[PDB]
Amino acid sequence: MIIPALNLIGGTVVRVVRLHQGDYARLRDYGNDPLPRLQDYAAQGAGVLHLVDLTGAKDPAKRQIPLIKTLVAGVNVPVQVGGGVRTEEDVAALLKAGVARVVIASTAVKSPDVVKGWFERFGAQALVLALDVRIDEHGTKQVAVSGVSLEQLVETYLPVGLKHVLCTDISRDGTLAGSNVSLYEEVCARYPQIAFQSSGGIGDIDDIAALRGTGVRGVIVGRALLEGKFTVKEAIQCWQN
Ligand SMILES: NC(=O)c1ncn([C@@H]2O[C@H](COP(=O)(O)O)[C@@H](O)[C@H]2O)c1N/C=N\CC(=O)[C@H](O)[C@H](O)COP(=O)(O)O
Ligand code: NA
Repeated sequence: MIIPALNLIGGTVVRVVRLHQGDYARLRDYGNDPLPRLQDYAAQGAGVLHLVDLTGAKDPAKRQIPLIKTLVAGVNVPVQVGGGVRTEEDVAALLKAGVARVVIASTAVKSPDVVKGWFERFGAQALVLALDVRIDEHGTKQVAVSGVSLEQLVETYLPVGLKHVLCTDISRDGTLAGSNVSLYEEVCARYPQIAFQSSGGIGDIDDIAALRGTGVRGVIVGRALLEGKFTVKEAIQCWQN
């Protein structure tokens, strides 16, 4: 499936650029209109929607639960949400607000003992392991936010039933240069029991086509949709052919 993505800061749909320390900088504001954007995405056939709560990421005390509740209610397609999910209570709050899947990167690589417990409480279908991948000079898929590889972390969670992984090539985020096809070809084949979502870099319709047959189950598209490189409708018809 095609998975359209929005970044949210205090109710605003934003463009950000990832910085060194896991930090980032706000580039563009697209508007204060997340719900109509999501409804248009759904109307065009998007089967899943992706939201990153950057406000909650900075400060979990400020998680945008009331907004998320409204956004989930206002469409009839499942929404997955990430952003500074740190505790079992955070996961529960998001599911209670009507989120279909909770997306977790930082806490999952930092505190595997804790997050394993979440798998056992909520079940594997409720949780998406998000991997912020940096390929180093040696070819290692680094995912720390000492080092941790993609493979090491996937293996960490397979025993508690890991099924969904969002694999972001963070150097590709917002570049419009294409997603990392070879990376997805490799990891999808290595873990055929896992449903990988690709993320970062989609630039034009050819880039969607290029991920067909890689094994990727979901293609996250952010910037290209926001800046009208193509519509959700045509992304879907490319992806489904
Ligand atoms: N500074 C950041 O931007 C950022 N930091 C963490 N995440 C993710 O937040 C989640 C939870 O992280 P954590 O549990 O808080 O550590 C993890 O997945 C982290 O990887 C980010 N992603 C934000 N938007 C991503 C987005 O809108 C589309 O994916 C992107 O525009 C698609 O690429 P494209 O435009 O099409 O090139
Ligand atoms: Na689709």
